[PDB]
Amino acid sequence: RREISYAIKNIHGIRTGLFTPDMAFETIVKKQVKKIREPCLKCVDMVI
Amino acid sequence: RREISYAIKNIHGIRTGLFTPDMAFETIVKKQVKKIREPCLKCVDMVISELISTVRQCTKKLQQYPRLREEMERIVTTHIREREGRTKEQVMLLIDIELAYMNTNHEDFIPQLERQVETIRNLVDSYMAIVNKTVRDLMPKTIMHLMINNTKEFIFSELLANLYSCGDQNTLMEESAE
Amino acid sequence: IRDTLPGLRNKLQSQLLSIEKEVEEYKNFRPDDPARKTKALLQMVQQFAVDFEKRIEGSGDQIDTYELSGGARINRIFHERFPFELVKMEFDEKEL
Amino acid sequence: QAQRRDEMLRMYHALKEALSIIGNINT
Repeated sequence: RREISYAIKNIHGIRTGLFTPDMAFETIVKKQVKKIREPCLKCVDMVI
Repeated sequence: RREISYAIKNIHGIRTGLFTPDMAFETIVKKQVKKIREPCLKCVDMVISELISTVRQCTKKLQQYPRLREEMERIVTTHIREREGRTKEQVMLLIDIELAYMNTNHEDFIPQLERQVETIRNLVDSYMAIVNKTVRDLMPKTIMHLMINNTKEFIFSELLANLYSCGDQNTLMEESAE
Repeated sequence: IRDTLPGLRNKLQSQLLSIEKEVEEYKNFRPDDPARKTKALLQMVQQFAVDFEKRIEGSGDQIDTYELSGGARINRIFHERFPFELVKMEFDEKEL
Repeated sequence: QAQRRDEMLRMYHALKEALSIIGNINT
């Protein structure tokens, strides 16, 4: 929650008071799905 | 409505916008608060006209001496004209400042296209009212701090110097035959 | 004649104010423009890049509202009409 | 753009001359 609040507060950089920015969701999912890269490679290693 | 719809469909233009975007509101209000340049300049010129009429009206009673009412009017009116440029410049710059930030943490209250456009309009109208209030409270003050509360000080301070310094003192005060 | 002069002076001051900004980047001009060429190249490249990003990504600073206005939403109508070209073309029954 | 730029330059010089004339006439 703090991690995404900072994203809100950075992409609302100067302008103010508007609903919600979608690129906050964008950046957070891009940060969450970048660590899927380890389990998939581990499964490939297991299959090997 | 059509302009807002297109702004919504273009400012998150490549990807499905799951939140009502913001630069559209900014673009609409910025496109609407730039038509104020005409009424404010019209107000400034109208005030200039009445204030020159007042100077002529309150110099008419100086007809005791001719050739000095002419000088006095010719100096005060030239001062007012030399001040109209500055006051119009500041008038333009005030609204030009208003076109910069689009504050929304003021007392402004906090398909899918129709709902998005309705939400955008309910905010555009509010901010139009709140910028109208702020330009209505600062058009008088802007005019007078530059025009009136400065021509008054010109009258009370500098008029005497110009009148005494202009040449041919003997003819500046012509005794009228009357 | 002397009454009119203040108006002319202030109006021409406003016009010179309008032109002086353009004269700012035009203080000097030499043949073959050794550095103006590179500077203008950078300006054009930055304008093109920011306009591409504004046209497709949808950056800020006043995107036009006149038309459907650029590939971004045309590109979207492709990404969300292709799921109709998938449905339409493929079919068979009672031979399977 | 080249003709526009040169005509801007000439316009600026002409306006400078006009304001100099206003200065030397208003006196």
